[PDB]
Amino acid sequence: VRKLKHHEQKLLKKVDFLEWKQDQGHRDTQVMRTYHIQNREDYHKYNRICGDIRRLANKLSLLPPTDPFRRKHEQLLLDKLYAMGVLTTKSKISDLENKVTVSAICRRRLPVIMHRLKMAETIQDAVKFIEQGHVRVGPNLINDPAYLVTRNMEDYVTWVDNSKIKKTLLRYRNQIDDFDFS
Amino acid sequence: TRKFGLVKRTLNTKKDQRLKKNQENTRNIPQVSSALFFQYNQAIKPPYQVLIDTNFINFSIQKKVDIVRGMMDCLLAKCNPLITDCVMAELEKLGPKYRIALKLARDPRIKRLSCSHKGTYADDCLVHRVLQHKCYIVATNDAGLKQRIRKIPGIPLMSVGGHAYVIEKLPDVF
Amino acid sequence: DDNMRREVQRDLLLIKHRAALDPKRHYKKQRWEVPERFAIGTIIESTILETLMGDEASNKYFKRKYNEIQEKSTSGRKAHYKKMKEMRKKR
Amino acid sequence: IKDMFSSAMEVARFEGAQIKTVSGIRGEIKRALSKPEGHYRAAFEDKILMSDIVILRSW
Amino acid sequence: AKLVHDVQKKQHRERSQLTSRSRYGFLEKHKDYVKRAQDFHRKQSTLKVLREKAKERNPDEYYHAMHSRKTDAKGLLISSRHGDDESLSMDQVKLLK
Amino acid sequence: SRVKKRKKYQKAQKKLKSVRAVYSGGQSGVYEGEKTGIKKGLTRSVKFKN
Amino acid sequence: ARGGAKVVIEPHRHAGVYIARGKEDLLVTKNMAPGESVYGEKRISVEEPPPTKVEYRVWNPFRSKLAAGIMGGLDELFIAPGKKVLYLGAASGTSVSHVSDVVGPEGVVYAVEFSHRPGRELISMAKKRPNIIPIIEDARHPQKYRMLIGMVDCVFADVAQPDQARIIALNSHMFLKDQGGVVISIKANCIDSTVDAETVFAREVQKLREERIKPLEQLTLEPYERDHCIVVGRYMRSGLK
Amino acid sequence: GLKVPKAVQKELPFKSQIHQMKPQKKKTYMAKRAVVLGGDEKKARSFIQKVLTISKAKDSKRKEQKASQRKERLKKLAKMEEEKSQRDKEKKKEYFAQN
Amino acid sequence: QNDLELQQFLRESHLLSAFNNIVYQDDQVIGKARSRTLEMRLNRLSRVNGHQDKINKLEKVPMHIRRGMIDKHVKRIKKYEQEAAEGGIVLSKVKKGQFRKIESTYKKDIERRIGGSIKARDKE
RNA sequence: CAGCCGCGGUAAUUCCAGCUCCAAUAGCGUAUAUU
Ligand SMILES: [Zn+2]
Repeated sequence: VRKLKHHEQKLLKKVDFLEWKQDQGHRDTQVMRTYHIQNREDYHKYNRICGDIRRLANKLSLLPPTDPFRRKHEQLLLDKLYAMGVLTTKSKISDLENKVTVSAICRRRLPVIMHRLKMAETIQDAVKFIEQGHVRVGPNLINDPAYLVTRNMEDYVTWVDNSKIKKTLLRYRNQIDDFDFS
Repeated sequence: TRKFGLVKRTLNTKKDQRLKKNQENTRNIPQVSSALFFQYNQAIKPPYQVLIDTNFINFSIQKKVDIVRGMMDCLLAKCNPLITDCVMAELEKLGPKYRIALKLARDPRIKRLSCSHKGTYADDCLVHRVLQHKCYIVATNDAGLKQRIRKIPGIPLMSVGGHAYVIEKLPDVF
Repeated sequence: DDNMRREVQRDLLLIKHRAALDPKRHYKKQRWEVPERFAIGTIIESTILETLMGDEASNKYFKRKYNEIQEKSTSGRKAHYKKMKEMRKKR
Repeated sequence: IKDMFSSAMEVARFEGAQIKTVSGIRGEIKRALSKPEGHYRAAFEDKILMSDIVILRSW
Repeated sequence: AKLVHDVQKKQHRERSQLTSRSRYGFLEKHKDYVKRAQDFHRKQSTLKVLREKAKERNPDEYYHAMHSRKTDAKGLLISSRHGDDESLSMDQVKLLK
Repeated sequence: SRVKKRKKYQKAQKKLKSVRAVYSGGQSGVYEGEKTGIKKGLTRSVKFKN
Repeated sequence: ARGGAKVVIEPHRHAGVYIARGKEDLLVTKNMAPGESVYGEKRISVEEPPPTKVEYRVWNPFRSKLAAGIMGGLDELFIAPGKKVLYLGAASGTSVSHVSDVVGPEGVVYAVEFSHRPGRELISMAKKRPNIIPIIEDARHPQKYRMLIGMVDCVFADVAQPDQARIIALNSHMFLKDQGGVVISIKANCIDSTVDAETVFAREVQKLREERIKPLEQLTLEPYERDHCIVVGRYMRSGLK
Repeated sequence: GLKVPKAVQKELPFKSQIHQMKPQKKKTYMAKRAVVLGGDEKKARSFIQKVLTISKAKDSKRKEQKASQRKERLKKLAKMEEEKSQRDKEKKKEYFAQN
Repeated sequence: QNDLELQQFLRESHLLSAFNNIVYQDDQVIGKARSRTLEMRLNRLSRVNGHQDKINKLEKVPMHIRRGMIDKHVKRIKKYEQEAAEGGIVLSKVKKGQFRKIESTYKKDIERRIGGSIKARDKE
């Protein structure tokens, strides 16, 4: 579309082919670009899970404050989300509405975990290294980039053995032992 | 062979020029006037030229001070009172309660002065005249315009106080 | 060309740094950079480096100021440290 | 520290005293050294220098 | 100085190192001690940061520049003096000779 | 007091030259140039606003 | 700056103007006719590639009000290479030669001068500089040379008369294009010796606004000149507002 | 200068590793080959070095003097800010008594 | 008047009536009644030391939508007052500019969108 | 926060050289009242 003239813009104020109100600012596309999300529906599945969390938090808030049921369930939810890694802290109840985002879940995906662990320089590099078969979480090889890492499961995200990446880093430090297969 | 990390091409709202927000995307230090000493305007001399503001006329009428005669008594010198187009337009917008002020502004001893700006805002118009040329004396009783003229160096300020006009920042008036 | 900039690059330094050529002459604050296009001319009624080295009083001033800067730069350093530590060994 | 005192008995009367450096570094007399007699051990809040002078203020 | 005599503001002169202690050098004061102590504290703070980084290093980190960089037998990084190569081909060597 | 007024006037006359450009008469000798240089990026013209 | 001294010539922000850098900076223009001096000014010879000699001329700000303005820091000089300039008040043509140098071979300078004896010098200079057209005629009556001048890009006015505002208006209404530039040199003593210079400049600017020239910028030519002003403005025939 | 221990240097992360060149012991062919002019070129090298040294020293001197001046006038403006703030504090209480 | 829970119950008697369809105590009240009563108490506490512009700011609504909502609400208020005047029924006095609070106001939560009065006419 | 008080020394010591700057000037401050 060419640039509208002045008299045309007044008659065509609402016209926009690229930004619609139902797009919600292309927040989904922004988040997928930040965390290299490949599947299109991943943001919306994550958003539905966040919506369940926020709906439950709203109901617990509408419960009376000095309710043992309310306090127990809010602490249960805070502990569960913190253990998964979605919540950075357990201090505030209000984080169950303010700090539950899609990006918070996407920061627990495997390439973001590797990039934070300095295993890969970019999230896209981490994605490619995952699909190329270099990454194991424990004994198990993970070639799915969408795999979500728990706080406990962070400690076993490591390079697979016989990896050219692992041999390269050992050879850089001059600590490569070929008996160990490197 | 296929590339790795394949993603679907979508709209990059940060960097697409078709969007309006991305579509939107020498040094000048003015010289100090040669009419001025450090705070003293030395080029100014009679006959002075007095840019009148609307409330100056209104307070002149309330205190029954003649405009030309009162200015001549205040300055002890001949003066040229100038009313700009925006000042006369403000007096005309003031309505039917101020037709006496309108007529006393229409008095032919007051010389008119054309304006080539949009809208009718006497404060910015007079301040722009002042910031350009140092030959004017600003007559006003508005507090904000008084503060602006006091911040501008080398510009005399006239006001209606009590029985007659009072001058300020003109060293010649003794 | 690159060769032209190589052969005139000192003349373009004595103009970039002309504020340190005469103690009595002072200039306006200009962060002059070598332009992408220029030319070398001669005034009609020897380069600047050759004239400045031919002037002898300027050479004396440059040498004196350089020696003062050398004193300021070397004061308190390794030579001072060794002389201070040698004063202890001497007794 | 040396030259402040002449014997370990003199040190032992003044043990626990505030001392300070001409630089301004504060310290404490801690114990009397066995040999030689007038010397003592002191603890300061920072490392001091061999150019320093230790002073004890009395009246 | 509203109510201070100019004799109240006299200069108190600095004392020097003793002539028996002149072998040790200059007598420090608070102004010299502050420089010495500030220098030590800056050095110790950056050394603490470096020790913390060395402790919290991940063995499994990978960089593409690991292919370029080399480590000597002592375990330290080799930094080329001239490299930004070092070796000349025979074709270059013949022309230069 | 006259001497102090004299030296105050000399100080103010020296300061005014640093504040703004001051007419000192026309050139008498041949044109040597600008002894302080020429700036092409600096504009001293006071600009009209509306 | 003496003979044989080396300088570095670099372009100015204004097109067609250059700076010679050395121990002392110079404003220079490229000589249309190399090997001649109009008024005994210093000239700079640059060898440029066979190499052909190219010569530049020093623009004296004490001698030329346009050079005084450029050195004092004007923002917009409408005089540019390739443009048609109407010079009013040409006189002997000292600044006219530099205007010719700035507009270059593609440009045209219509230099209007009234007196015949400086007009002889202007005609003689027009031989060496083919882009200068001498108009030996009163600038107060522009209807006489309307067959000679057609549709200039800029109007420069160096004339010192009490009615220079009417002179500029009469020439701009005929020959100046819409959205064109007007550069005016104002001498307060020649306009009105009674009132002060600030009053004179204010009245002249207001007269331009009446005659539909919008003043863009204002400059006083110190230390080169006393009570001299340059007004640069745009001829907005449609409307100043 | 700061001396980092070689154990810490050995264990530093990849981004944080220190680049420390070694001195060269042997003359290289390029070092033997390199041609160094003399006479007027040597005098030009001396002249340029002295000029650049004086330029850098003068710039450093001017920056230090400007730093002292701005520190003093910043202290003056701090005092002016405190007195203006106190006056406005008094004025606000004096106004709100009327309103 | 110094007593608190009595004045609070009197002030919030309309919200409890609207949403409890007593459970006035804070340890019993649940749901929308709890949310709106907490909002009322917090707004009342913030009113005295908060600047009114930053305290009460309406939800953003398009002009035609908000004007239509105000017109329909004013029709409801005028109808209610007209029937309570025909069948002679005493009503609480309301200020000249402010809207009258009714059951539709409390249920619909219209006060957030249209405000207590018209600020422009109040300023004029 | 302050500092005429330091360790010796009063013919004893030549030291921020008498620390720098501002304004009025044979005049120039303070207190209280008052426009
Ligand atoms: Zn106006």
